[PDB]
Amino acid sequence: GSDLGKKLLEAARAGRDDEVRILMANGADVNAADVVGWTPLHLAAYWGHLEIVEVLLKNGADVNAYDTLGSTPLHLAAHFGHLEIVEVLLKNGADVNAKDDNGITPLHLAANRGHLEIVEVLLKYGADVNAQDKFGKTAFDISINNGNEDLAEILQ
Amino acid sequence: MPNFFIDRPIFAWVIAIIIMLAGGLAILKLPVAQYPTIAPPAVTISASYPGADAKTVQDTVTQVIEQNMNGIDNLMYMSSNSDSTGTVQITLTFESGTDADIAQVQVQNKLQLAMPLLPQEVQQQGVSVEKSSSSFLMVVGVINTDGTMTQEDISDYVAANMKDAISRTSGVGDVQLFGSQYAMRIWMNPNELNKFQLTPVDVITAIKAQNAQVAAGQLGGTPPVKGQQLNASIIAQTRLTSTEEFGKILLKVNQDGSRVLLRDVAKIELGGENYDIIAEFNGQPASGLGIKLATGAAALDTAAAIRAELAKMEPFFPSGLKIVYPYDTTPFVKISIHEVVKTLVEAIILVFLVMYLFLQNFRATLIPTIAVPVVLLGTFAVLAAFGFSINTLTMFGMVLAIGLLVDDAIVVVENVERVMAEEGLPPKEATRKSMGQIQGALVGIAMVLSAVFVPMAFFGGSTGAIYRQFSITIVSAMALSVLVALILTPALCATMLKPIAKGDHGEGKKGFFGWFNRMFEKSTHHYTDSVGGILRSTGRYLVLYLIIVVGMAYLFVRLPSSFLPDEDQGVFMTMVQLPAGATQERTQKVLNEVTHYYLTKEKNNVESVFAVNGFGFAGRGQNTGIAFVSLKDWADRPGEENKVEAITMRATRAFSQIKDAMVFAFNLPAIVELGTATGFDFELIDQAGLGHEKLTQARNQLLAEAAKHPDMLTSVRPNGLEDTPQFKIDIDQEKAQALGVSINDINTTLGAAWGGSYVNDFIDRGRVKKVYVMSEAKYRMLPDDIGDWYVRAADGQMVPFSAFSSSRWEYGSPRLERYNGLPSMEILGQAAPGKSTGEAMELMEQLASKLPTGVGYDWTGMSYQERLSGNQAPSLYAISLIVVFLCLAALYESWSIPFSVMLVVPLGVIGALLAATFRGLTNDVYFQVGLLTTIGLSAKNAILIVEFAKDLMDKEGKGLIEATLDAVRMRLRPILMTSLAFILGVMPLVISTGAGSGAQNAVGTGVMGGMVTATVLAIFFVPVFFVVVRRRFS
Amino acid sequence: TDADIAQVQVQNKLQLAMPLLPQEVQQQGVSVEKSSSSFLMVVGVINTDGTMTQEDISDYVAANMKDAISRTSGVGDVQLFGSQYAMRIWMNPNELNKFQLTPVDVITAIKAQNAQVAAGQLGGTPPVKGQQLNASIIAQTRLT
Amino acid sequence: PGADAKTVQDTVTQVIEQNMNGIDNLMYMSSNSDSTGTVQITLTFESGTDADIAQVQVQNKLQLAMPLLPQEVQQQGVSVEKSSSSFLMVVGVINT
Amino acid sequence: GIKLATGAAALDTAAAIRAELAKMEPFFPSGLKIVYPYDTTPFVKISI
Amino acid sequence: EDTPQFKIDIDQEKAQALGVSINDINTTLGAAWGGSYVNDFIDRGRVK
Amino acid sequence: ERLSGNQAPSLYAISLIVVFLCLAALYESWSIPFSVMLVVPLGVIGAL
Amino acid sequence: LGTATGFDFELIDQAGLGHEKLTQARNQLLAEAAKHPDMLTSVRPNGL
Ligand SMILES: CCCCCCCCCCCCCCCCCCCC(=O)O[C@H](COC(=O)CCCCCCCCCCCCCC)COP(=O)(O)OCCN
Ligand SMILES: CCCCCCCCCCCCCCCCCCCC(=O)O[C@H](COC(=O)CCCCCCCCCCCCCC)COP(=O)(O)OCCN
Ligand SMILES: CC(=O)O[C@H]1C[C@@]2(C)[C@@H](C[C@@H](O)[C@H]3[C@@]4(C)CC[C@@H](O)[C@@H](C)[C@@H]4CC[C@@]32C)/C1=C(\CCC=C(C)C)C(=O)O
Ligand SMILES: CCCCCCCCCCCCO[C@@H]1O[C@H](CO)[C@@H](O[C@H]2O[C@H](CO)[C@@H](O)[C@H](O)[C@H]2O)[C@H](O)[C@H]1O
Ligand SMILES: CCCCCCCCCCCCO[C@@H]1O[C@H](CO)[C@@H](O[C@H]2O[C@H](CO)[C@@H](O)[C@H](O)[C@H]2O)[C@H](O)[C@H]1O
Ligand SMILES: CCCCCCCCCCCCO[C@@H]1O[C@H](CO)[C@@H](O[C@H]2O[C@H](CO)[C@@H](O)[C@H](O)[C@H]2O)[C@H](O)[C@H]1O
Ligand SMILES: CCCCCCCCCCCCO[C@@H]1O[C@H](CO)[C@@H](O[C@H]2O[C@H](CO)[C@@H](O)[C@H](O)[C@H]2O)[C@H](O)[C@H]1O
Ligand SMILES: CCCCCCCCCCCCO[C@@H]1O[C@H](CO)[C@@H](O[C@H]2O[C@H](CO)[C@@H](O)[C@H](O)[C@H]2O)[C@H](O)[C@H]1O
Ligand SMILES: CCCCCCCCCC(=O)OC[C@H](CO)OC(=O)CCCCCCCCC
Ligand SMILES: CCCCCCCCCC[N+](C)(C)[O-]
Ligand SMILES: CCCCCCCCCC[N+](C)(C)[O-]
Ligand SMILES: CCCCCCCCCCCC
Ligand SMILES: CCCCCCCCCC
Ligand SMILES: CCCCCCCC
Ligand SMILES: CCCCCCCC
Ligand SMILES: [Cl-]
Repeated sequence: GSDLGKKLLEAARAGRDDEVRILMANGADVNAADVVGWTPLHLAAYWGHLEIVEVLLKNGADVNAYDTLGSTPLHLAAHFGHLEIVEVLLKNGADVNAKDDNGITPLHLAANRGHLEIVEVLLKYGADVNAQDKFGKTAFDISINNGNEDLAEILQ
Repeated sequence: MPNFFIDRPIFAWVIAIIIMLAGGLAILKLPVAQYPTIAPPAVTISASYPGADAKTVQDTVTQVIEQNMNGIDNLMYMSSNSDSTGTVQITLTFESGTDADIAQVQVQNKLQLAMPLLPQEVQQQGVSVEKSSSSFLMVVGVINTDGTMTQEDISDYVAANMKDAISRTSGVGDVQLFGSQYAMRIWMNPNELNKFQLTPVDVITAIKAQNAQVAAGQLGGTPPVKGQQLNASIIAQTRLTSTEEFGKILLKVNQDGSRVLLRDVAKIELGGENYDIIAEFNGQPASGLGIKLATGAAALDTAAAIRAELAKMEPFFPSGLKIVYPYDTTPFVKISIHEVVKTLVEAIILVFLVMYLFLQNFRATLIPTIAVPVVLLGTFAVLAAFGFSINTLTMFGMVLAIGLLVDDAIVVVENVERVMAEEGLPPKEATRKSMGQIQGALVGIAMVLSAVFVPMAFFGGSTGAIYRQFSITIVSAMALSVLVALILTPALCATMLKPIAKGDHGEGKKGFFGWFNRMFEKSTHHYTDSVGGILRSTGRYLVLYLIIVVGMAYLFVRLPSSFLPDEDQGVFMTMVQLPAGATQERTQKVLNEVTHYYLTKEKNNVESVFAVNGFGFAGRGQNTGIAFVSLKDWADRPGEENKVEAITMRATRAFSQIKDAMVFAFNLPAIVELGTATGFDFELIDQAGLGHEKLTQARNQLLAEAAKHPDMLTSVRPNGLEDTPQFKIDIDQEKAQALGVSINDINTTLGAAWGGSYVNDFIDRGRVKKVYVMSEAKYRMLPDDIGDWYVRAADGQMVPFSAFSSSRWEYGSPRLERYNGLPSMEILGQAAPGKSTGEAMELMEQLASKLPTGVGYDWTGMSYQERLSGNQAPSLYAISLIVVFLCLAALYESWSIPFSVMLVVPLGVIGALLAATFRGLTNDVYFQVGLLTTIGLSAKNAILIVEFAKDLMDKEGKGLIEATLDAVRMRLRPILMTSLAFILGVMPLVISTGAGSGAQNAVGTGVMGGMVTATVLAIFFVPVFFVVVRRRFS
Repeated sequence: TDADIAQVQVQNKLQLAMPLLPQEVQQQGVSVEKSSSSFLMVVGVINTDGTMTQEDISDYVAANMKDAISRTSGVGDVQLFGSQYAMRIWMNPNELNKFQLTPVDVITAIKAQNAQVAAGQLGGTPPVKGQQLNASIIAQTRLT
Repeated sequence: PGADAKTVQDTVTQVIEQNMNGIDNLMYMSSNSDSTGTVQITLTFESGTDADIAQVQVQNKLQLAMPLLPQEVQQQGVSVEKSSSSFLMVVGVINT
Repeated sequence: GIKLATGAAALDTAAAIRAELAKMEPFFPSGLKIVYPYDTTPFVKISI
Repeated sequence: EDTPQFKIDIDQEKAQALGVSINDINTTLGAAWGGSYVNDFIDRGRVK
Repeated sequence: ERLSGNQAPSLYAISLIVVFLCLAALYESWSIPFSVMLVVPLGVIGAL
Repeated sequence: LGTATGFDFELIDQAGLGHEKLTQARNQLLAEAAKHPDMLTSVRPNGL
């Protein structure tokens, strides 16, 4: 859309903290998005850049912004094992039970890549362990099929 | 040997005749090209996996081929790309001097044995192994002006009617179609398919069954029943030939009785094989033919033959079809040759005038006018013998040698004319004494100049191949000139020159020539008095010399170096680069603005714009394209403001306004075959299975570190593409098995519809062409369309993709690079202004050693070539000086006197550096070879001065100063005669503004400037060198 | 005899025989080499910290060293003293019989579910007018 | 296998022939396509041509065409080798 | 086990193998080490 | 000289109606009239 | 056969000139060559 | 070159006798070779 919006999308992805800091000062659109519907918070959460996640939230970024397939920044952070960002997003009011268009929660994704710390954090902030995707599959169902014993203990 | 041919002038004439015919024959049947083979032999393996992402192609094709490239001889390195257009390119670069044909068959043989390990779809498409020798003679564009034909329609016409006849034309080695011949396109509709309970699997099964070649047999075939009257072949089913026939393909018979045909579930048309590229010529649909010379062919003859064949194709073209010539090297080569032939003829005319001005009889002026052509013709015979071509490098090699050729002719005749005047001897005896004074020196000069030029041929790689063109041309011309100077010119001098009575210096003559003789005789006495004064105060001139040597050393460092000067070639190109994820239509809108600018704002200059949507050099994709701007003739574009230099800078400035598109114009490099060749070429390598993302992070770390040293490194960036959003879709195996849907039906349905599928071949108007099934655009655009595709289960129920699939956005590479079998990322960049590329490389190596564990690096291309060419440099420079010294030591029978000659070198080089710096030029190859011919001719002048001085001391028992003053007095006229002719000879090259003037300027200015100082300084400094050296030793 | 031409002539004939060979023999890769019978040198590789087994070292050499030595000019043939790793599915017939399955079912499943699928693109050419999205479609990829 | 001269010529002979452009020292190229499905394309080269390099250049050019051929033609194999037209001798064998 | 290609230079190919091995050593896992338990080339160098 | 050819036209619609696959038709016609190479066998030590 | 007959004129031409120039160089003459080369037809007519 | 005094002999099946018959023929040749220690030494098969 806007000129600085594109530059914030690029800078958030690349993790250029000092450029984001300047763009926040010059009123760059925190709710600018890709063709796929990824905000700078999505890109920062995906590529694991912690500083920028915190900065964007202070500048009134939508913590529960969803892409064209219904995925929130918490989905990306929980899926790609960014524990610090998962905690930060949850403190700024991230929907822990948010479903994408497939009914896949951040818990499902975290369980699938087997991130033990992140599953516990999501559960602490009240993650629905019994939540099913479009195939009726829980995080527990993912853990037994993946053969993760340590994970299967926590989700019972 | 001169004494032999003075008594035998007929023998001398025969040798001249044999040299003339041998050379004349060579000029008829020598190959003519713009440039010779310079780049080392490289073989390129190429393949297409239709509808494949970069990773799929890499992990099923690229790695399997790379793993099998063993037991191939003389491989330097191997690099590959795997991209999201379903394409892989593996380039194997070989040692210089490798047989390219042997290299190609060895690569192709290892691929053949690897073919069974590749996917069916890739085996079916085929894997092309070809010599990566990209050097087009011309690009013939074919367009449609009356809007009746699409680009696909034009491409197919050119394939069927034009391409093969051009391939068969004389001197045409390779022909490349810019587009595809027709393909039978089945454009499937998922709504129509679901209504009749069908899938792409059913369409592919039906097309294979009903478009095929069925083998039958024979009536009355052997072994027969004895008494059989007839033997005939049985013809069964053969391939389909029409869109109508593909329309009538039966998919199923319904229970009610009605038939479901292929035309009921798909639009059927002849289209292109792929729609990645949209070629347009001034907004109109276009195709074309990229044509290359066959080895040993003539550029001018071939180009004429191509036009003659296109001419007799004119009458059969459909209405609106036209031929155009957006790129043609032949006009440029046509001028390159003519402008050199003009210099060689003018140079002979100038010698005639200068020879007449001083010697003032027509009989003397003929002797060089004969001898120089005889040597130049002879040179062509020796080029032909060494298997060389007539090209830009070999041609300017002769122009740089014309100073050395002219001197050999002048020196010999002048010295006979002098000896006749001073001692009163008749021509035959005077020639015999004259040759006695210089024959030893001329043979000495031949050895010295060989030592200067021959080592230049032994540089390795691309740069060494360019230097070898000048080396063999100059050494050959110079060597023949000496053979001719000892055989022919003596003979001519002894039989053609008129006697001169003792003391007759033409002072008694009247008019202009009388005035000139008395003027020049004064100036000679002024000169000898002046040297007398210089030889009293030698100490001062050694201090003035060290200022010249320091002045040289400064300019040598301050003057920025290049390879070859950019030329107004009549063409240039504009790169259009939209952001990653941008569509074909968005790119077309930018190219249309670019095409509009050039035909509007540069309507006087620009003839045509060839807009190509979907092909950038950085990588293929919808978000990139290039416009190839063809200009009007050099004559119609007057002044520097209407050249490629000026238009480039205006276009770049103009297009910098455009948002959401990086657009800029730039001129073609002199040798397109060699590439750009400036700065360095770095390869960052994953040596420990880190993966794409960890190599990305390591690359970004190296790029960020490079940006912190702008004093050393400038424009340090990746050559590759960046990760893009890609649509990850997960097929649920459990759900598929539950509903009774096979994975092979799911993956075929997804691939065939969304990616396309090459089914089999059909025959269109007696020409075999491919059949593709693919979804009609409407139903393969967005994630929502995935749900509209149905797959039949075992029980006969139709299941949508939504039932057994989930999808999400994630990032992946649209172009995966590899170097020597390991994953890599190519980084380009150049040394910052003032620093050398050697320093830049040394820093990049240091920065690289502080990257994460398991990340290695290597140098490729120009950097691989330059890093091993730099190793040779010092040893070749050393051998040259050592051999020059040893040749002069043998000539003079002295270990010290050599230094008197060898001290002349800086006197030529200073004026060359002043002229180059003043005119705003570079230290390029033309300048560098120009320095050697300047140093050679100044060294030659110095050798004859020292020879005459030493012989007067040795034979006539004269004093040091007496002999030196007498020597330089005798050598003043011939030095000034050669210098006057040769400086006027290269004057047009200096001022030249027209086509190929960048090369002519690079040649002339470094010679004219070098010759003005080499002449003016040497006539005063050489006597100083001789006296100071002779005093210091013995 | 020019061994380059001898190799070219032998392989031209082998290529007529190639398609008549069993599919299993083709898929192991047939090799044509022009080398001495005798070894120039043996390059051994050990682990001084005993952190890697015989199998681990052989895989490292096969996957990180061999191919570059094999491509080096003058190297006619390279014998790995050991084996590169493969994914070993070690079948149990007691448990196969239990679920009414055979090695044929195992092989079919590995082909179905260890696949690298070419799935085309969103907004692929030729596109509809006014298309803004262009992205690769990633379906199944090789197991790791 | 099983194809008539006309089908074989259109699908194999022309496909190969149109890829045989710009081979060094090529004097002329004769070829025939017949009812048994056989193609023979003889390229004759200038006197003093290295027959081994000729073979190599022809093989390299053919393998560009190879995948454009029908897959039954590919599965039979395509031989590129030096040829001669005349019989040196006929060795006869009989039972007595 | 490395065998010379037909007609290949023994010492020059051995030098090239050692150069290519030298490029790999820096990126070895901990403990891994090249040893030369059989080489016919050192005899050629010392005897010459 | 040009030879007479016996052109057989298989009606696939009529074949599908009677419930016979065109693969079985093609192989029957081909095998019977032209002959069909199935596989190799061993004749006294030699593959034929 | 076509080639053999096309190139013969050139072969005779260059052969005569080479024999001429070789005689001129050997005997330091133009008159001894011209005197000799006039004999060629006396021989050629006998062959024909 | 060889092993100074060594020889490399090939026993050929010329008439499709088969492996067993060629094995018997080999054993017959090895038996007879053993009964001339004065002339032949270490005559053994290279095979398995
Ligand atoms: C691997 C590359 C090899 C390249 C080789 C190049 C081709 C070489 C061809 C072979 C030529 C060899 C000739 C040898 C014969 C000369 C020695 C005999 C001299 C002799 O007794 O004859 C007298 C000439 O002697 C004299 O007075 C001396 C004159 C000698 C004449 C030599 C003629 C050679 C002509 C060849 C053509 C030119 C080729 C280019 C170099 C006749 O004397 P007279 O009293 O009858 O006449 C008036 C004399 N003033
Ligand atoms: C396949 C197609 C290819 C076709 C190519 C054709 C190439 C051309 C062939 C070669 C041509 C030969 C030309 C010879 C010209 C000779 C002129 C006759 C002069 C003459 O008879 O006088 C002589 C004296 O000459 C003297 O005193 C000598 C003075 C020096 C001679 C000057 C003239 C030479 C000019 C040559 C230039 C030719 C350029 C052609 C490219 C007498 O001799 P004598 O024996 O009676 O005297 C002995 C007395 N005691
Ligand atoms: C008179 C003049 O100007 O030079 C003309 C004259 C020219 C130098 C010709 C090129 C070439 O045949 C020359 C050779 C060596 C050709 C072979 C022999 O038969 C020679 C006896 C002949 C003498 C001069 C000639 C006939 C010229 C050219 C080059 C032609 C090519 C282009 C692309 C313009 C030229 O015009 O530039
Ligand atoms: C005597 C003065 C000194 C000599 C200086 C020579 C200048 C440099 C010459 C450069 C080469 C000229 O270019 C050369 O001649 C002509 C160009 O139309 C072409 O000539 C071509 O066509 C003519 C047509 O009659 C044929 O006779 C000839 O067999 C054929 O090769 C050559 O293919 C080309 O290679
Ligand atoms: C003292 C004067 C100098 C006399 C030198 C006499 C040497 C003359 C050459 C002798 C014959 C051998 O040299 C022969 O020359 C012809 C052209 O003339 C070359 O002819 C060929 O050159 C190149 C390279 O091969 C081919 O691409 C081209 O198709 C063809 O013209 C031959 O490649 C070469 O073998
Ligand atoms: C000035 C711009 C041009 C620069 C390019 C030319 C550089 C080379 C200089 C050549 C001209 C030298 O000119 C020449 O110099 C010498 C001394 O140096 C003079 O010699 C005179 O002065 C010297 C002083 O030491 C006396 O020893 C000598 O007896 C006397 O005659 C000559 O009378 C003069 O003609
Ligand atoms: C009368 C005329 C005589 C002309 C003489 C012409 C001779 C020129 C050819 C010989 C030089 C070419 O051979 C050259 O050898 C040197 C070493 O000796 C090599 O140089 C190599 O070894 C030297 C050792 O001194 C190293 O410092 C250098 O890093 C390395 O590149 C070059 O790679 C090679 O190009
Ligand atoms: C004692 C020292 C003297 C040494 C002198 C040596 C001279 C050698 C001369 C070699 C001339 C080159 O030989 C060259 O061959 C070719 C054949 O391919 C001939 O080519 C000729 O025949 C073909 C027939 O197809 C014609 O199409 C062509 O137009 C015609 O010119 C040339 O006419 C001839 O000039
Ligand atoms: C009379 C003595 C002359 C010796 C100098 C010539 C040395 C040439 C060596 C050589 O082959 O180099 C080729 C090279 C191309 O890469 O040519 C060049 O780059 C020109 C080098 C400049 C001249 C050298 C002297 C500098 C001032 C002292
Ligand atoms: C191989 C080096 C040759 C150097 C050049 C020799 C010239 C010799 C001329 C001098 N002379 C013999 C007349 O005294
Ligand atoms: C007149 C001297 C001819 C020298 C020709 C070049 C010699 C081969 C060197 C090739 N190369 C530099 C690649 O090693
Ligand atoms: C390789 C260079 C050789 C140079 C030889 C110079 C020897 C000079 C000695 C003279 C002593 C008077
Ligand atoms: C290369 C060293 C120069 C030596 C000069 C010797 C002069 C002769 C001795 C008096
Ligand atoms: C003193 C005799 C010289 C002979 C030279 C011959 C050159 C072809
Ligand atoms: C005062 C300097 C005079 C030099 C004149 C020489 C001209 C060649
Ligand atoms: Cl006169």
